[PDB]
Amino acid sequence: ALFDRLGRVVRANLNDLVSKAEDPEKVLEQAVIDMQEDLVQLRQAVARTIAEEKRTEQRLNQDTQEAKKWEDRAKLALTNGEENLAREALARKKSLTDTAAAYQTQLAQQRTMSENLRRNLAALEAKISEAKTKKNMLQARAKAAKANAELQQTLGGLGTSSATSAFERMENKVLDMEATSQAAGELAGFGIENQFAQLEASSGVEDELAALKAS
Amino acid sequence: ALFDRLGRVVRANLNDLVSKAEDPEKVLEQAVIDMQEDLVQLRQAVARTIAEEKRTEQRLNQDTQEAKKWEDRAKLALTNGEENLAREALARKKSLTDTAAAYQTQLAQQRTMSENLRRNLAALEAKISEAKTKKNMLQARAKAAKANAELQQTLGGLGTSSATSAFERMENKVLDMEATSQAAGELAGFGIENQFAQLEASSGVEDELAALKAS
Amino acid sequence: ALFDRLGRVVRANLNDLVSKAEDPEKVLEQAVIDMQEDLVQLRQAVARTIAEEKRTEQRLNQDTQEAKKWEDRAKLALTNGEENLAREALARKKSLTDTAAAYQTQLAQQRTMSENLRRNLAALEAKISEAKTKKNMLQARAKAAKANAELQQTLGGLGTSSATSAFERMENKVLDMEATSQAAGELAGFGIENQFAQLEASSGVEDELAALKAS
Amino acid sequence: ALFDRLGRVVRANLNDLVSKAEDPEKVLEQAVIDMQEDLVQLRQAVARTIAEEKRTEQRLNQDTQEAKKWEDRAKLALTNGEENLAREALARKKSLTDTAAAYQTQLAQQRTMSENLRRNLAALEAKISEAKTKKNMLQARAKAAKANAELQQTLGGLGTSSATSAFERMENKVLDMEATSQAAGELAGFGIENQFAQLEASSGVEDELAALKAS
Amino acid sequence: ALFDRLGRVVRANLNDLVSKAEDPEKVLEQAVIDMQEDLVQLRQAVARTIAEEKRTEQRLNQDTQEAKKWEDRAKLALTNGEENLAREALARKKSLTDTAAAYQTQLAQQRTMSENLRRNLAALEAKISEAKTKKNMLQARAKAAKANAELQQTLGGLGTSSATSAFERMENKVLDMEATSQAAGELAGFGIENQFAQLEASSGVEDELAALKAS
Amino acid sequence: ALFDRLGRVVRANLNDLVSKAEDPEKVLEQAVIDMQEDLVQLRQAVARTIAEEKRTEQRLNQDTQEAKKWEDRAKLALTNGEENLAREALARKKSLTDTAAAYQTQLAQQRTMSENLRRNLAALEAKISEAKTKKNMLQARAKAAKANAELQQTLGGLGTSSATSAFERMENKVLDMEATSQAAGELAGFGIENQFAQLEASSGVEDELAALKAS
Repeated sequence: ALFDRLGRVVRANLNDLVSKAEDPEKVLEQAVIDMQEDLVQLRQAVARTIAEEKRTEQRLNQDTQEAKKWEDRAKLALTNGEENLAREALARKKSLTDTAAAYQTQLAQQRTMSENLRRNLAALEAKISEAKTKKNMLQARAKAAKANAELQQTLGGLGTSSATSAFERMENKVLDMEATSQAAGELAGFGIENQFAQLEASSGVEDELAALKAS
Repeated sequence: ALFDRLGRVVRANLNDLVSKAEDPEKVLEQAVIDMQEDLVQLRQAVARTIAEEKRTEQRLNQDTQEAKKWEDRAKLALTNGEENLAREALARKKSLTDTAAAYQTQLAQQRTMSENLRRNLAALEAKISEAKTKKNMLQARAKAAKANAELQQTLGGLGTSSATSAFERMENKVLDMEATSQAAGELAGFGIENQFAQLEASSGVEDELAALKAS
Repeated sequence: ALFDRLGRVVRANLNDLVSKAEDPEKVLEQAVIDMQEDLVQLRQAVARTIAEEKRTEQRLNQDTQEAKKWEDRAKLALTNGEENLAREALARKKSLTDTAAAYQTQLAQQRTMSENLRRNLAALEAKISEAKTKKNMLQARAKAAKANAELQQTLGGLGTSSATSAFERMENKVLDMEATSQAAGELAGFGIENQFAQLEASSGVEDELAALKAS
Repeated sequence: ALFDRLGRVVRANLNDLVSKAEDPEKVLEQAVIDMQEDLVQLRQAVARTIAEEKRTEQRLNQDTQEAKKWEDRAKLALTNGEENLAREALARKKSLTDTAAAYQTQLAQQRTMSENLRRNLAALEAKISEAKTKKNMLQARAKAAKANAELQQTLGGLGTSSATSAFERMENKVLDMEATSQAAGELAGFGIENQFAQLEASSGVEDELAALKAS
Repeated sequence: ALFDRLGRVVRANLNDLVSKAEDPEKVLEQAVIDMQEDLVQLRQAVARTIAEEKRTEQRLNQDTQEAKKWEDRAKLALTNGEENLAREALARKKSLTDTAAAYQTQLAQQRTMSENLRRNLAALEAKISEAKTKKNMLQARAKAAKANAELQQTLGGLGTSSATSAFERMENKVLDMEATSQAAGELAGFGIENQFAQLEASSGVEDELAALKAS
Repeated sequence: ALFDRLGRVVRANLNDLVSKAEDPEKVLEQAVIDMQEDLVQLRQAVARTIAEEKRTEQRLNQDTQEAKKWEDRAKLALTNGEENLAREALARKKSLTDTAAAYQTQLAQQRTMSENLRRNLAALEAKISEAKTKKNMLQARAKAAKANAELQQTLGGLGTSSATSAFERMENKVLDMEATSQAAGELAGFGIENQFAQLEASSGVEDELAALKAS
């Protein structure tokens, strides 16, 4: 349906605006806080399982302690003489003794669930801890991305160095053109040729001075 | 008949709505209260049986005590002299004595019913008590079911951790792509090749410094 | 019937709200006040049984005292001379004497009920007194539960100590990173290598000073 | 019923507010005033029993004094001569004499009730008096509880002494750090080593002065 | 029917407007979210199949454990002496043992369905994962399409470079036309011909200077 | 009948309006969607045929498994001793065995229908797939028809180029007519003939200059 495609495109445009606003390193801190809240909720469920194991433990010890009570009352009645009453007390002692087995098995059963949820806690603890160390390395990688952007700004500064160097190269071309214009006027008037003829006569006089030193 | 099948389907749909609304642990408390009301009604029936046994007991003792009365009146009349009157009193004593046997047998008969209903009370007491202990273990099992649902929420939190980790992985891919773009521009301009030639000349100078330390 | 299951579920939801509002230690005081009202009602029933025993006692003494009256009137009539009147007075004395036995047996019968209800009072007194001592220990156990919740708050304070220690660890990492950046710039400029060469020359001068002390 | 549990919880919350407002020593004075009002009401009941004993006493003496009147009238009529009238007066004297016995027994009967209520008064007097002495010791114990709270305030003053001593210890650490900084600069400039060489030369001069005294 | 052709043409025009609004890369993210919702619904159906396998497993173990109960009761009755009761208990043990086979076969039957749906889950997992990797390559291809559009903009910039170069070529044609107009006026006045005659006389003077250097 | 010819002409006029509104490429997408709905309906009929084949398969296996049951019961009765009962069980085993053949033949019969409808599905799958590829080529052909209409617009642009070129040709004819009017006035005044006589005298002077260079 075309309305479902338009709703998916609007949700994708909203997600693209969310990614454009995403903040470096702050998202990792928010993930660590969210993992801490999840660990507190998991610890509450583990605590409720441990409380069930403690309830069954208390009931077990209650059963044992009450069976000893019936056992003592049976001996009291036996010493008095009412033997049938002692047999009745022992009969109730048997009921308590047998119920001890059911609560014992239930207790060992709850130990398996306790260990299961404890293993889940341990693995999720590993997950949160690797989140911690991953953030440690990921903050170093995010700083390295900012340093790579600084290296790109140093390369981009080549455009500004080309503007300053091009302005200096234009001023140097104007100075060299003024010097060339003085040399072109001095050559075109014959003055450079007269100076070359005078330099040849000065070289002839230097050769005559070398011969005068040689003789 | 099709109307009986529609009535059974409507009652099954009503039962499915009742199961959807069922509350954890509260149903076990309502069962313990219903077992207490049933035990009070059973105790009232047992009390009526015990009252029948007490009525017959009183009638038995009445018969014995009245027979002693006739026995004494017979001796009074004997000492006076009216022997026939004493024989009449003894004749009534015989009637009372014989009725004692019928009420004695009826009393021992009612003892069997008393013991029957008492055994029923004892067994139903065992039933209610195992209901109590069963609720004790069943509340621990219901808490373990809530803790299993918490472990499923910790596994389901993997989808939210994949959304946070995927947002971090997209930001890391954008930073690594900016660094790769700076390295691709630096290589494509020949600057990475000029830096590799300068690093080879720096390694040659380090080998010359090692030879200068060696000589 | 589905309406009976909905009524039991609504009553269980009301009981769960009552347990959520339950107040520590105040419920034990309300139980002690309710046991005091029940003991006052039981004491009123015991007092009515003791009053029945006192009524029969008064009737017994009345019978004895009246029999003595008839005995004296018989002697008065005997001394006067109307012997038949004295025999009549003695005849009534016999009736009173015999009724004394019936009221005597009834009195000893009421003593058994008095002792029965008195034993019930004694046992329920034991029950209320163990309620008192149980509250004494139970207030100590409720304070120990509040202290266990304080120990859980001291362990939960580890999250706040991790926030303060993590802020200090981030400030220490920033200071150590600034020191490392100064050391990396000093090494990369060759200044750390020049300082290591000067430290080797200072160690050579210290060895020359040790040789100059040795000679 | 859930409304009875909510009423008991509201009454327990009201009792907890009453205990929070409880005032030391003033409650013992209010108990002494309440015991004085109860003793005044008990004394009024004892006074009504003593007034019943006084009424019977007056009736007894009235009977005796009236019997003497009839006895005198009998002698008057005897001396006159109407012997039958004297016998009639003596006949009434007998009626009064016999009624004296009934009121005598009733008086001795009321003495038993007087002594019973008097014993109750004595025991409740012991109760109020032990309340008095108990308050005497209990005011000493309440003052000892206030003195124990003062000893807890003296121990709690250790936190304020740690704040003052910690401020002094920080100022002493700043002064010792300034002295250490002067000693570290004096050692690092070689001045402490020059002073140690001068102290060795001063010890050599002291040994030369000891040899110059020895020779 | 012509109304069905008009409805198909209107739906095709609506689809063409939907394709014109289609957004690059956002549709792949919406497909990954839709595959995650479908995987959650498939996982719920697989979980219901696994719960059916667990129900049958519990019933199987229940049957075994109950058969052991009947086996023990048979030995109790045998040791007591009621042999027929023991044979009855063994008769019920046989019923439980045989039902174990039916639930065993049903359990192994449900394992086949569990594996079937698990294989479907695995294959659809492969489908979603190839969707993930396909999006990875498809985002690279979409960026390459944007870069191809940038290369088309660089070629289209040839029209703007032709406008700037054509304006410079018109200014250069105007300057060259002004120079040509000065040369055409200088030639048409005979001044270029007089300068060519003077350049021929200057070449004759240069040849005379070369002969004067040669002699 | 003339009313049937008028109804056919009205339906043909409605079809001509439908063809005038026909949209390029969108009709091929609507045909692909209509082929998908037809394939879903055909797949539902094929699924009902496969379910009939599965029903017969289950009945076949039921027959085999039940025949084994009767075979075992026959051996039980044989070992017990009731031989006639075993022969009866084998008699029922024969009935089940023979019914197996009828359901076997019916199953192989339904396989032929399954294969027939499966072949129809395969061929219609070929039809829909060639519809897909035909649309692939047909979208390329529809784009080529739009490009042919663009080539017709480029040829039709020759009319607009003739309007611009005709306006330029009229301006060029007006400029050439103004130049011709200046030349016609200059010729008609004799000035062109005087300039031709002066050009002949200038050619005579150029021939005299060539003779002066030749001598």
